Amino acid sequence: METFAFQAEIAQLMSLIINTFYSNKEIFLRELISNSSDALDKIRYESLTDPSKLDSGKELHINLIPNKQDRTLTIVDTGIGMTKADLINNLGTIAKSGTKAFMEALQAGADISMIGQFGVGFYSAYLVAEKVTVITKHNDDEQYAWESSAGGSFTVRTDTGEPMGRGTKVILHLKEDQTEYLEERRIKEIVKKHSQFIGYPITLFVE
Ligand SMILES: Cc1nn(-c2ccc(C(N)=O)c(N[C@H]3CC[C@H](O)CC3)c2)c2cccc(-c3cnc4ccccc4c3)c12
Repeated sequence: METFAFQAEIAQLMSLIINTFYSNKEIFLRELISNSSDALDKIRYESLTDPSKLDSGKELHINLIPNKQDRTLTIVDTGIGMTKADLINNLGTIAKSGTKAFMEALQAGADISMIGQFGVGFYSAYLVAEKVTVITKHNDDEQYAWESSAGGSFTVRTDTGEPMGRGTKVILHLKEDQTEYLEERRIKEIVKKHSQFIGYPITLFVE
């Protein structure tokens, strides 16, 4: 496991999100599903030039998996996935400029729900989660785990869990007062409102 520090302003935004009183927290799910959809778009588009891109798995889907025992909600997709370089460097570059623009907009009166426009919708996870674990497999790299509790640092390690073939799992370790997002009716309500026209099948697992 390697440990990395966030730059000051990303750290500020993550703190803002994880701490703030904002009642409309359900928008986290729309943002993560949008990320999954974007990932699925990218691998599908690549496969149009090179069909072998799908040797690591043909199915293009999104699963939502609640676990009441672990107090986790996991968003699983079979999109393009992320390399080590994505997890440490490339997404850090995107996050830096996106954070800068979002924070400016917030100063000017924009709402937290607008976060996804700035390309940092991922951070909305911290509205409902104390810790976020990202397990990912990209065609060009090994399986990795990225993890952060939004306290100024994140970690990256090779992941020894079940091989995924290709794609991403975003595991939300939910805050104690945010367990409604484990409930079937609640998740279904949110998906219908915010994510009903996503171009990939979304399966809501139950327990
Ligand atoms: C920022 C971020 N987002 N995120 C995410 C999630 C799901 C998917 C998914 N479901 O695939 C996804 N996919 C995209 C990958 C890149 C492709 O170009 C387009 C699809 C993107 C992360 C996942 C893990 C980590 C980070 C992160 C955030 N802050 C940092 C700040 C500094 C340094 C590194 C940082 C890394 C991110």
